[PDB]
Amino acid sequence: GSHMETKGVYLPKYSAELPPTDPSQVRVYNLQYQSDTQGNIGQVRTSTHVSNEKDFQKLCDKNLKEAIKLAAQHGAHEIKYICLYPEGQINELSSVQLRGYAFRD
Ligand SMILES: [Cl-]
Repeated sequence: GSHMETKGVYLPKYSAELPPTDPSQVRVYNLQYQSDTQGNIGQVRTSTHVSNEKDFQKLCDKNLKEAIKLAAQHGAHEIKYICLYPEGQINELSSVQLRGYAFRD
């Protein structure tokens, strides 16, 4: 599929800034349950337009790599994430999204 821009935002629970962490050492887990969010310091949300991509695992991975980088920039030691898709018809103007919760040890 063609390259498309992956946008990301970090949504902190609190105003204090934490020292950045090394993104390669962020621990990454699947977000499986509501209770998994307990204790998080904030959320990371990323998204990429679908365009002509047919491999949606690649779009989820693209979202995840940006989410890891962004969460690490804001001090995360761990993220728990899920990739999300439109409930309606997917087309080239659709977006694949990721919701991640960031944690500090
Ligand atoms: Cl990991």
